[PDB]
Amino acid sequence: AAKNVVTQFISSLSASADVLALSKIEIKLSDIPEGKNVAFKWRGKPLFVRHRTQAEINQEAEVDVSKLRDPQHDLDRVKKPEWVILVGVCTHLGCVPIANSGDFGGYYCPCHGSHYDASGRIRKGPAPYNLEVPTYQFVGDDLVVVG
Amino acid sequence: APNIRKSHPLLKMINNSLIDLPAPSNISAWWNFGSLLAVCLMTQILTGLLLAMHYTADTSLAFSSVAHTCRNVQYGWLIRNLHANGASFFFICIFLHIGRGLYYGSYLYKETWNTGVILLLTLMATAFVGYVLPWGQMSFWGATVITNLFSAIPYIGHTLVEWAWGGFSVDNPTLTRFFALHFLLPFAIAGITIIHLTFLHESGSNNPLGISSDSDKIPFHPYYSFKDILGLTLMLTPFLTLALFSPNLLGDPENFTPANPLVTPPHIKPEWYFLFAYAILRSIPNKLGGVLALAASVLILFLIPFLHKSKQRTMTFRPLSQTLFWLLVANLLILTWIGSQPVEHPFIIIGQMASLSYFTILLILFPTIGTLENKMLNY
Amino acid sequence: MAPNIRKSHPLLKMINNSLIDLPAPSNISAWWNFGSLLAVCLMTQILTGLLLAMHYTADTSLAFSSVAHTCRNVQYGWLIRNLHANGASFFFICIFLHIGRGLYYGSYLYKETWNTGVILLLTLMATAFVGYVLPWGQMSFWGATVITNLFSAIPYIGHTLVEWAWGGFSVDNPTLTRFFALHFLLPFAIAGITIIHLTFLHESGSNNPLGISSDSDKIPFHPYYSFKDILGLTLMLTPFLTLALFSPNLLGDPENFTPANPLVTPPHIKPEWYFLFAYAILRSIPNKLGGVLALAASVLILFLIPFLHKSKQRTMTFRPLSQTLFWLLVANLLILTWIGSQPVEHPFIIIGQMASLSYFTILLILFPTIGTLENKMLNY
Amino acid sequence: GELELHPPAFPWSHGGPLSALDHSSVRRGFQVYKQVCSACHSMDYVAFRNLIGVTHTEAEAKALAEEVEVQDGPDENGELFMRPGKISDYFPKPYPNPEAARAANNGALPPDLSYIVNARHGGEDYVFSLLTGYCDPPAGVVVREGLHYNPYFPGQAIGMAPPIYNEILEYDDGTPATMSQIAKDVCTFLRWAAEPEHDQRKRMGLKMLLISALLTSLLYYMKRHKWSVLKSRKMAYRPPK
Amino acid sequence: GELELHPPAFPWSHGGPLSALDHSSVRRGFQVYKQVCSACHSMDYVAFRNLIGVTHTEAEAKALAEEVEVQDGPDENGELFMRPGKISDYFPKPYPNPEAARAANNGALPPDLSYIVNARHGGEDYVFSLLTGYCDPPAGVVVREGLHYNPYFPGQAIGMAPPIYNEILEYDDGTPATMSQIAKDVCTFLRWAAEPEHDQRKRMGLKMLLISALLTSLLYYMKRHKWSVLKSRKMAYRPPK
Amino acid sequence: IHFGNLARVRHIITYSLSPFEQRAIPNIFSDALPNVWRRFSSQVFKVAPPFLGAYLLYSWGTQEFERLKRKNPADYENDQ
Ligand code: HEC
Ligand code: HEC
Ligand code: HEM
Ligand code: HEM
Ligand code: HEM
Ligand code: HEM
Ligand SMILES: CO/C=C(/C(=O)OC)c1ccccc1Oc1cc(Oc2ccccc2C#N)ncn1
Ligand SMILES: CO/C=C(/C(=O)OC)c1ccccc1Oc1cc(Oc2ccccc2C#N)ncn1
Ligand SMILES: CCCCCCCCO[C@@H]1O[C@H](CO)[C@@H](O)[C@H](O)[C@H]1O
Ligand SMILES: CCCCCCCCO[C@@H]1O[C@H](CO)[C@@H](O)[C@H](O)[C@H]1O
Ligand code: FES
Repeated sequence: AAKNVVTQFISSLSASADVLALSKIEIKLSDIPEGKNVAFKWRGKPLFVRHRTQAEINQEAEVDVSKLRDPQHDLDRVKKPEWVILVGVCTHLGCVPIANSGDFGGYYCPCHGSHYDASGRIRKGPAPYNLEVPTYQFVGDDLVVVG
Repeated sequence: APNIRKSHPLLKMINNSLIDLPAPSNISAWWNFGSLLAVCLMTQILTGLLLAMHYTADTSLAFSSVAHTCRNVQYGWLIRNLHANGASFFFICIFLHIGRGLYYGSYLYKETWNTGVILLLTLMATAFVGYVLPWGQMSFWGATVITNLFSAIPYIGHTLVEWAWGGFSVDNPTLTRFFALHFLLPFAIAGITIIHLTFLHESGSNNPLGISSDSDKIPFHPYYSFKDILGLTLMLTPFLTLALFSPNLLGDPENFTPANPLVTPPHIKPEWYFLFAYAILRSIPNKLGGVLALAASVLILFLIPFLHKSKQRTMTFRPLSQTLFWLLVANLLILTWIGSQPVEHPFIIIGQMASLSYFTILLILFPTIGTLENKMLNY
Repeated sequence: MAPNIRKSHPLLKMINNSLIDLPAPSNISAWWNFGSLLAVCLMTQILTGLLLAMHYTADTSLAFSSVAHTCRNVQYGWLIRNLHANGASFFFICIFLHIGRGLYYGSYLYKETWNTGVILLLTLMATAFVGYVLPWGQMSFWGATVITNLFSAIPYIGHTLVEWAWGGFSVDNPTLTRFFALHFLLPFAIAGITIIHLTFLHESGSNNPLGISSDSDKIPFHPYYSFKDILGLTLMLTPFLTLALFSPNLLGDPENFTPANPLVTPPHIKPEWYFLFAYAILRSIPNKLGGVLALAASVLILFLIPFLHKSKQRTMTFRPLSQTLFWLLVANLLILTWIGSQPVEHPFIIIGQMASLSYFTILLILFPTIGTLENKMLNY
Repeated sequence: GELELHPPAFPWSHGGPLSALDHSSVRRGFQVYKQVCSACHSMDYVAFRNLIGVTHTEAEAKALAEEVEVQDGPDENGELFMRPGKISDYFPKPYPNPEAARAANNGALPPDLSYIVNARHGGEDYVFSLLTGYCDPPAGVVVREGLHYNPYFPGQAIGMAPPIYNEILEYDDGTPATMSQIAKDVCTFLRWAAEPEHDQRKRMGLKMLLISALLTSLLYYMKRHKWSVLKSRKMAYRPPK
Repeated sequence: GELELHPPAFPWSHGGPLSALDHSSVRRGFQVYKQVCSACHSMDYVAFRNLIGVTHTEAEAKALAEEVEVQDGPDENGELFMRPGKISDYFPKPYPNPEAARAANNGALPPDLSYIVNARHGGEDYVFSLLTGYCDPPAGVVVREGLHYNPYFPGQAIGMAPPIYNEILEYDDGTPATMSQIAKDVCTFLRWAAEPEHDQRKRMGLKMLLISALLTSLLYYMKRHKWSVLKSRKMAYRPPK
Repeated sequence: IHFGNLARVRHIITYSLSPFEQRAIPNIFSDALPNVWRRFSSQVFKVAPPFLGAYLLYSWGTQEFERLKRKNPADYENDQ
């Protein structure tokens, strides 16, 4: 009896159903065409899902893994080259980037510069790291489930 | 000292009140309610905090925050049930606790008795303000009906009331202060309870035969620790059976409707445990008299210690007092019933009779029959 | 029963044996005035706290404005708000002087009174921490975010404990509502444990500045200390009110006059002055896990003091070496406080690690060492 | 205006203390609501995700929510906009506010049904009797224009025109949509909307009772075992006399 | 990069611990806000009633509020609608939501001014310096399109074009509206909007100090009076030696 | 009961005057101040030092921080 009552009370304090209901989001890759970045709302913060062309994925390999503050090649970030999914928040002081613009064709944080490439890596600017890459995966050649 | 249960400045306290504490060998089940009341209190505070962590005191979110708690929080519905129904278990236990003391002259322990009356008044205030929080129809109207009674106090009437409301009617500033009060009072109850037991330990417990039990005392543990634990599960069964098989048996369906200041419910009546007082309230047609009669319905308890005439403590060996006692108990069921009925004939007259006999029995008959019985014992 | 009702009565008897006929050392100094100020401080926080609670709304969408409404519409809401917010600092100033006194006079040799005291301090910190979140300003939210995330660094059960505490995935509304509940609750636990604190204390009675038995010279608490303490109350209460009335925001972060915004990190996330020293120690250890432990230890260290006493004398009154070591420590803490308010950059980073390192050295190594050394210099 | 008819007690399959809801009936009752009642009645506290694992599949639920356009926003320019529903959305409100609701129902206000079976004495027995109890006013009684006679409604004049009639819809599970069949199902659904915990609550009641029976017996024996010492105790008075 | 210019300390007439606000200056400051800043800046926490007895007459306040149309509702049909302002209304928001605000200011967001002088280090000294400190960027520095150089703003590139210039408005009290006169007044006003209690708070500080001075001396004497017994006490050791 | 069980004391006499027969703050110049000075003197070199040392460290570190913010002309002497 005790074990149960204690368990129920303890769990009353963990995430409620309405909260879990927003735990993870599933995006349809079919809605996102190449050369065009799309942003969805996940956990109150912007979620970036860009369809990288075989063209952009190339600009990516041409990156000195050892010439970036947060040294990581596309290899370590994505899963399916044609797909880049980032947390739309600058690593500097929390602002939300602007896609396509910037010195490296990726994203530009209008707060203090912070330029991110097509892979979302800090290039020029105050930001320390590169836009975060949240957990996820794919389901069918048209659905991705971030979170 | 040899054993650390006596030397230590803290255990020593736990020992002299729950282990080596001298208890009468013959106390019955009516003595199980103090501990249940204590456990009852720890449980309300516990389930109360768990609910408070999801509640929002704002007229625009109260109702739904409670709904959100029941619908989304893990076991929110269970906690809400237990807290709500726990309030009744609390009162059931408290009325039996009070009864026991009236029937066995425990009130001759004046301080223990008076702190006890204070505990009851605080418990009521707590339940009253707690009831408003969900902000349903009976929540708001109950608040409205009762708080308006006091504008009837001459002079400081409208003042005291408008001060309490924090405005011109029961509104948001009332809700927020009631939440603060509802969170606060239980802690005052816990504190005063310590005093209650402190005065009690001055004398020790009274027993059913009302004679000195110094000749036969037993340690609280294991006799009463076991007796009380048993008494806990025996009561806890009907409690849970109600909260799990008939969650809304005691509640007003009117409270599943968001409060609406422009729609008076047809029957504004309290929870069962207040009905008897609500009856006495309406018995006196005249705003001021009714309020006083209401107040007195509970404050009357402070006079009991002064109306004891018997030469014997309990009513165990007093047959005339015994029936008068059960008349009283029946009197209260009648008032409870009247309180839940509309204000119409025959209920109106029955109400005034029961209200009138209520005070007669306590103020006039009990002390009178007591004296009478003294003569019949040739004393 | 007994002649006077001040001894017989089951309640007055308690009030008498602790505030009137209670035997007090005739020579206790002003450093002994902080206990009563702490008690009064507590009654005042609870009081102003309830008055503010009656107008507060724990919801991310109404918190900030409920507090503004209170300041702007409630009669003297601004005053109460000021007194409560500034009272928190008065509370900590008093507690650090209370702790200091005990360290300097070996009061900690009263182990239980000391340990319940450390518990009072921990509870007071948790209270102020969760209370700080309630207005839901920028530093409210970011402080909550920074600090609570530290624990996701605990092995295995990390992320779990944190997400449990938050009631979700980040500091959000379900965190605010439970923090309000906690903030309302803890102060009462503080009041309760305080009773225990004084109960253990009365077992021995007060220690005094010369650290020798004062049984040969004791005086009743009243009127000597009831007056000394009341005087001590107004002497402190003046700087308090002067601050709360002439410079209301001197100690507060301007960043908190801006509603919390999850998408805008303030440039300098730093605590209230009374937490700075710990924040400094936190950042001294680059490594999420080590820093958290270092942080925890910065306060838990107080539980070890009773075990590191080597001197043959109780106080430091007649221990010149220990006295300078004591003031080094105090200076050490001002430095950490200062470092805690500075950005994490050179020269502050190195200075930070030096002060954090010397902090623990002084309490764990030097104090017990110098103590022994002094025993030898007394030919003991 | 005085005198009221009280509904009878129907034998619902979820009336027993140990009897759950017939989820098949609940699923149908949802359809009734969705296709009939949801036209005027809001149900603010239920969301499509709530159906999953109760009456519908996760796919069915996701589909049901997408049939709805919800208002999201603001966008980049601070504009509101429409979007297809997610299972996290709650059942759509038929009207923006009660003023509009009344405006469209002759100043009458169809209440939210989320807690209706608990907000009314009688519960589902009441709602069922009401839905199937419409009839003509007795002699001497005149119902004002816009109101309909229902003996089960207090005052007998209700602002809701009989909402259901035979075959007013088709149960895609192949059940004969008679009027009473419909009312029966929708009421079962409403019981569920008022308290989703219902089944779990009862399952818990079973465990509570068994453990309660077990634990009380056990504790009775222990209490007795200890007291046996005083219960059987014997004493004697032996003065020097 | 980490370089920043700090404003100087101007001698505001309300800087003294015992010195109140110049209400004449506050009244003017309100005009500036109303006629200039209120175009982009919201001031959510102040209502017209707040001006009464501070800077304006009750009639003036009632007039000022009526110049505004506020959205009330819903009506009988659940419709929103306009109405003239009452003194219980708060100063009007220039935009519906921040998205719209940014939309109209090059993605920049002009913050609510209700607590600005407290939400910024430097307070009114900062706001004054900023308003009157616009100038051209020094060598080597380029301000991106849409931004204006202000040495006092962090990063020196601000999204607010210089808001005030000489005679940009006329003070109906006949004061020479030079640019610095304006900034000085609006800053004073902002001080008041952040803390209306300002004057009362200081008046209270005066009483607190006097009573504090009095009460402390008195209690010092009493403490001393009582202790005098122990302070002057003398003792001696008299063994039967 | 804590008064009467404290210590075994013998042969000590004490003399005291009512508070009304004496002055509250006597001999401020002949006794009080001198002692205040005496007390200050005896402690100053035990308390002051580490606080002075803290101050210096504070000044250095504050200035050293602002100095690192200025530009070193030796980075642009050949940027023609
Ligand atoms: C055309 C809109 C409409 C439809 C469709 C409709 N109702 Fe209603 N309903 C109303 C109105 C209007 C009222 C208000 C009656 C009153 O208060 O006079 C109402 C009231 C109610 C009430 C009882 C109110 C009370 O005070 O007892 C219930 C229960 C109810 N409806 C159930 C249903 C159910 C179940 C359905 C679908 C089977 C349904 N309604 C369909 C309009 C409708
Ligand atoms: C055209 C709209 C507009 C006008 C008119 C205007 N402002 Fe602003 N103001 C802004 C914008 C845009 C910002 C945002 C600046 C940024 O963050 O880059 C701003 C920002 C501010 C800030 C400083 C923000 C900070 O972070 O320090 C203050 C203070 C301020 N304005 C004061 C005023 C005052 C006083 C007036 C009237 C004299 C005024 N503004 C008039 C648009 C305006
Ligand atoms: C929160 C409510 C209360 C708590 C927690 C509490 C608790 C207790 C406890 C634990 C005891 C000892 C066991 C027992 O005799 O049942 C006790 C005894 C007693 N209480 Fe209470 N009590 C409460 C309210 C009251 C009230 C309302 C009254 C009467 C107005 C009262 C009157 C007494 C008296 C007189 C005794 C003596 C019992 C005897 O005759 O031996 N108590 N109470
Ligand atoms: C002496 C103990 C207590 C009593 C008698 C009591 C009684 C009540 C009552 C009568 C209600 C209304 C029940 C209903 O919803 O129908 C209520 C609600 C509530 N109580 Fe308590 N309560 C107690 C302690 C507490 C405490 C200590 C807290 C937490 C600090 C608390 C928090 C709440 C909350 C949040 C509600 C509103 C949510 C709800 O209605 O379920 N209560 N309480
Ligand atoms: C809410 C906080 C606290 C309250 C209300 C409190 C209150 C008191 C009071 C009234 C006394 C007697 C007067 C005095 O000697 O100053 C006392 C003594 C003492 N307290 Fe605390 N205290 C608190 C926190 C602490 C803390 C944090 C410590 C240390 C970790 C502590 C350690 C002691 C000790 C050891 C004594 C003995 C004093 C002596 O040497 O005679 N207390 N406290
Ligand atoms: C140990 C005593 C307490 C401490 C140390 C304390 C500390 C704090 C602190 C640091 C704040 C934030 C101040 C700010 O706005 O900057 C705060 C806010 C608050 N406290 Fe307390 N508090 C205490 C007791 C209480 C109690 C007992 C209540 C009432 C039940 C309470 C209710 C509140 C409320 C409503 C706020 C939010 C409003 C505001 O920000 O002023 N506090 N408290
Ligand atoms: C806010 O209304 C709360 C009610 C309630 O029952 O809470 C448990 C309530 C609901 C409907 C109508 C009235 C209500 O409140 C009350 C309150 C009440 O209080 C007293 C009880 C005994 C003695 C004096 C009073 C008073 N005043 N006596 C009867 N009903
Ligand atoms: C919610 O954040 C509250 C803060 C606060 O200062 O409240 C008074 C706060 C603000 C900004 C940054 C951090 C903040 O919180 C804290 C909390 C904190 O807590 C401790 C203090 C001593 C020892 C251990 C801890 C921990 N954990 N130590 C330092 N800063
Ligand atoms: C008197 C003691 C009563 C204790 C009863 C314990 C029964 C609680 O049992 C509960 O049953 C639910 C439904 O299967 C589960 O979802 C919960 O996890 C489980 O704790
Ligand atoms: C140390 C004790 C200090 C107590 C100081 C009491 C002074 C409070 O005086 C206050 O002054 C305000 C301004 O005139 C008035 O509006 C308040 O009503 C009044 O109470
Ligand atoms: S927050 Fe992105 S550059 Fe600073």
